[PDB]
Amino acid sequence: TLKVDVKTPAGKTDGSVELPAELFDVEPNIALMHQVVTAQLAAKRQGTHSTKTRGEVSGGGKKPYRQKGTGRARQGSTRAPQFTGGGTVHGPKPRDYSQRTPKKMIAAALRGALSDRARNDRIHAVTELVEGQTPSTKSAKTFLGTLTENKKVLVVIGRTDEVGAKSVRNLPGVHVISPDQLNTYDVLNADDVVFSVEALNAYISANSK
Amino acid sequence: MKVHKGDTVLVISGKDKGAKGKVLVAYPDRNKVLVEGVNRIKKHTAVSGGIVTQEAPIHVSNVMVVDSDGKPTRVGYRIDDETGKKVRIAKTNGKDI
RNA sequence: UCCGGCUCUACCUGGCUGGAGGGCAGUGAGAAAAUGUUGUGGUUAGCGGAAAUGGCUUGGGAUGGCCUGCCGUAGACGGUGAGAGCCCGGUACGUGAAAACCCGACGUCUGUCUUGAUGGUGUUCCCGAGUAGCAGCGGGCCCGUGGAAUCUGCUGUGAAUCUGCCGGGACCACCCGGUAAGCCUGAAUACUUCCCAGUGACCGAUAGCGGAUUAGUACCGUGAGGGAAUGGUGAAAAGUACCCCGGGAGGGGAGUGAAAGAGUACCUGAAACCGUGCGCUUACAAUCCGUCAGAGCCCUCGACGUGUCGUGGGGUGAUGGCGUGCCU
RNA sequence: GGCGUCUGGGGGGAACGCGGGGAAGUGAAACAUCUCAGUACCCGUAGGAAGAGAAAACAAAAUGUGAUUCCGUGAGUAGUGG
Repeated sequence: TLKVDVKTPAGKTDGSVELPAELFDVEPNIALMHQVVTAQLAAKRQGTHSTKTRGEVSGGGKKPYRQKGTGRARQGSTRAPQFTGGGTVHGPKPRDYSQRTPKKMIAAALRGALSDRARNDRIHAVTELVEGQTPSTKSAKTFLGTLTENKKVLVVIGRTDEVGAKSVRNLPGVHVISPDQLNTYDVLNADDVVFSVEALNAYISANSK
Repeated sequence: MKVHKGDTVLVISGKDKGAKGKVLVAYPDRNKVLVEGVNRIKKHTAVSGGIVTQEAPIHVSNVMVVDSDGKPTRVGYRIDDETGKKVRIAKTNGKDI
């Protein structure tokens, strides 16, 4: 197994948490994680890119002039693509880039990411980021400074820890997430991961059975 | 807009940094103010005067209102519920201005 | 549950109809309006909102760099004289509605039940008629008339009321299911002229709406209708006072500006195109216009020795050889 | 029919809806059936949604389901088709 020592904002130690090998000592698959984060960011991408074809452009209904006699090129609409002001032939249209990634692939990428972090000793666990009902970004900053000197941090906490979330929210290199929303992209963008104990055990109890 | 006509200010950004003056004019549509002794342009007129030196406006963000004791301040707003008047104050000393 | 009056008439006994306790619902499809009181319920204005005049340096200017601090439920986005969490609008967060409107809640109020239901026994009546069904012609169903059901329009014909009728893909029997020809019915669903807040591995002025600009304008057409082009000075107009040439335009000095190689013809300012100046070349020559060799001239870089030589580089090109554009 | 009075309508609106009417270019390497397509277009009508809707339904012998609508499948299948 691999043990993570729970910490406290007082620098104390509430105890320890076991990390299962099936979730934290799996071999990482770079190509898998690449595919998974690629799909993530593709789903993030909204295809809000559109253009007008020669049919959607205003006008261009009538032939500008006689087919023959003028010495001009043949035309059928002023909004044809070669025309300035004309339609876009093969241009962006709205499209959804969301890849239909398999669940096992997603989960395995997540586990590989967390396993890399655990092997390199970048997973920390804590009871709570700060004490009760007084969001203190000072306190959270100092605490995370004890836990890690890194810029990029992923804080995994329940949806009910509004106090800790808010306290650690405005920090620049911090990304807050819920364990039920854990993802390869955020875990890999993080240089360190910091669970709350309830959040960690929630991830454990969800991914065990 | 936290800086009014007649208010005394201190320029904090600009060529005239460190200079004080009365806000002679305020342009909220422009978020500018016109202060005595700063942003001194040399205007050409087609007249006696000729190259006459006058004051130009300046962005209100480049000025700070001065405290009672001669220190800059960001400007805050209490509420005088004893008269229902939202009044200005300094962030430094809390005194009205 | 109670009372009263009728219950043809008074008399005993069987139904109805008013009043009263109470339920049951309600502005709903299920009947309909009005009425108030009232919700830190909402929308339609907004307000507050922390933290650097920090030092040094560069700079026209600091929002740059280096170093100091500080806030952070606020490091979102913009602006400000150049990449600003701490200058500004603001943000997180929290507050705020007199009035109107919309959601509620409470009730007045309205309706209904309230003389009521309960559970049983055997015959007659009823259970949606020009309907169903049938035929003819058609439509549409996966089904293009096919063996063609179901559904459906028109025209004719035209029944049965429950042991009745319809459907179960011709049809018949059995069985099953259902109970047409009468009505209503929210939600899940589709859409966005318009309004608000936001986002973009969307365009960024020949793009993106036709329309960043006078835009459905100018303009064209009798008309329906068609349908453009036109963005950027600068940080701030500080938009060049004044003198000189000039009729003016335009310019030169001077000035502003950090910069006028930013002068309302203005950011950068390519090419085609047009010039001017310098070098070389060319007026006995037959030229896909160049290539290869190359005289001479000019320039340049090095060396030595002092101008000839080189591991040279370039521009020109006398002259000779070769040489029939690109695309389709 | 006339007179009077009262209540209402009339027209507009980008899209969506319901009911009706209903092409042709095209494709079939021709073309008429067929397709395009019940599209475009038109008409009449609305409502904020509409329509449909409470079985004269499905089903198949399962003690079956139990209004309607919509989505996905069933399935480009069964079938239909010069």
